[PDB]
Amino acid sequence: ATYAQALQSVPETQVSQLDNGLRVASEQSSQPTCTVGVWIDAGSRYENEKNNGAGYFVEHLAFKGTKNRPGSALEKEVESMGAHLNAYSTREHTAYYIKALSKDLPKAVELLADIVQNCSLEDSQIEKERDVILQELQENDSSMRDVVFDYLHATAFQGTPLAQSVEGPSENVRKLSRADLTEYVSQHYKAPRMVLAAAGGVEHRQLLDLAQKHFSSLSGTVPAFTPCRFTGSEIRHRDDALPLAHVAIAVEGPGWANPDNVPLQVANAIIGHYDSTYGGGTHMSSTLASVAATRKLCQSFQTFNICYAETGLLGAHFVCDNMSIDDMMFFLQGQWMRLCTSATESEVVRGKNILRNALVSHLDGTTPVCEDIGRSLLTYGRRIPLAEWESRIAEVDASVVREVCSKYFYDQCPAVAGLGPIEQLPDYNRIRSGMFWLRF
Amino acid sequence: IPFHPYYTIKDILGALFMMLILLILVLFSPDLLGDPDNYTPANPLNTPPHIKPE
Repeated sequence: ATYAQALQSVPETQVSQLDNGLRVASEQSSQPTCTVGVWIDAGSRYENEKNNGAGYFVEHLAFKGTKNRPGSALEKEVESMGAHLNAYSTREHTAYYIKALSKDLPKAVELLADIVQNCSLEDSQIEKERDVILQELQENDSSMRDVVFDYLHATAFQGTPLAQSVEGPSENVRKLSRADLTEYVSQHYKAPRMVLAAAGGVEHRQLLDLAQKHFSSLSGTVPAFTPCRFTGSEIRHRDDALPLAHVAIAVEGPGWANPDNVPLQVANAIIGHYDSTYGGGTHMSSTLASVAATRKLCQSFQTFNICYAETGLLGAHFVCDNMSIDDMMFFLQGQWMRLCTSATESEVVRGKNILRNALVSHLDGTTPVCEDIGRSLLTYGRRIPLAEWESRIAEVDASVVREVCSKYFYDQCPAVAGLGPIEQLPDYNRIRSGMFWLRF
Repeated sequence: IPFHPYYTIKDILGALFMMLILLILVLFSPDLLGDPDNYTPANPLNTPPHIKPE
């Protein structure tokens, strides 16, 4: 194959639906292991200030027992077959999945339906998980990146439910009752909002029969989603006891289904990423990475394209000592401007190659493919094939990158989060002025 | 706070207000703060009735 025949030879995601509206999607291989999961259109952005944290609490109680499998029994079953049960929650999505052997798919599927359908939500377990969730909140406080991105979401989407954190404030953790959680599950764990994905040695017809045997009870065939205003704003938490400062800056980027995402991702690949444990250092094609390695300006920087249904965070996060924040801002915004006005074809080619490599390398293993299927059916209503992603990347050039980075970056108000010894984090007006060029 | 955006613009506003007062003087009462006797050429023989500095 020539990577054009290899893309054309990738197995096809097969999608069906139950009468209740539960979608069933699978990518089959010849591997002897599979990943099967449920992805739900439920998150913190669906929570208000009183219920905020309920979804994380329900994820916490997910494996602690159902009416059929009390307490540890479920875990025992999973552990007794060599399978791995995992879960996660975001501001928009929730997922419960099993990594099992291909011959364990029936039981795995059964284990999932029970988990999403019949969680006990027992009050004793609710108190134990209350204690656990409080300790995990204090554990999350120690992670400067998690805090700085929660801050970025809180100031960018202030007044909206997208500013909410996934876990909610600790006061809600202490106040959430069983009635709160049962209401959350009854309003958000619905078949039309769920996707049963499976990647690996899984036949779609057999998975569909399993879903019709285990999920057909679910809601047949309503509060959901209001848009979230973006705000140019800054939140600076100064703690000079912290050794390194974290700075996250983002403009309003596109939502999930916007084609602008493909050129913008290309542009982010042009800026790239860095940390001080890199081989390439000063020789890196990314200008910011080479300046950061030559001057030791930062410990790391990453570009990001966070997407929600209708908006997102397009920007960069960097970590540096107190005396270099300013420099890190100057060279980062400059790169943004250099892309808006003078993108240049060869680095667009490099960024396109980086994006194709990221997309292909990410989908390695049954679990990434299962997540791709579930999250893709939630965000696009479809699994976009890699051949299509390649078609969209192939139609990117320096004119396209210049135009889209102009549309999203140039002369736009960013949202800014600073955490730590951030006295040298530039004043908001100085950053905002760094978002345009007078020469241009 | 950094000097540039805040006190450059504030100092520019202050300079414009100062220019307003100065130009009101120059264009509407040029001789308000001066003395008519300096429109008379110096006469070492005659002294002014009042000799005040500025």
